[PDB]
Amino acid sequence: LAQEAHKNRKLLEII
Amino acid sequence: YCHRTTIGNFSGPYTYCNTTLDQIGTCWPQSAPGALVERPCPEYFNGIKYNTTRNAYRECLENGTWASRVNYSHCEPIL
Repeated sequence: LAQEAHKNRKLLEII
Repeated sequence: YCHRTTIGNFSGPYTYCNTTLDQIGTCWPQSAPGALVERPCPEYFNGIKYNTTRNAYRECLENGTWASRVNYSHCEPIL
């Protein structure tokens, strides 16, 4: 969560 | 082909947007030009956030195709 949401969303900008 | 064999009748581009995939795996179903196709992004990629008030507004082109890029950056933690 604390450091996962970032990578999660970081993969969203690729969309 | 996102729906696969069980997609339905017909199968052509024409003036309608059809099943489209995405990097994260966001499967966008059939649609058409000038159609605001919104959907809540899968932020729960582990177990974060406990409210979720963001959306993914992916509108289709006017010619009959999907838009250039979708606004998925609106997704953020629960702060």
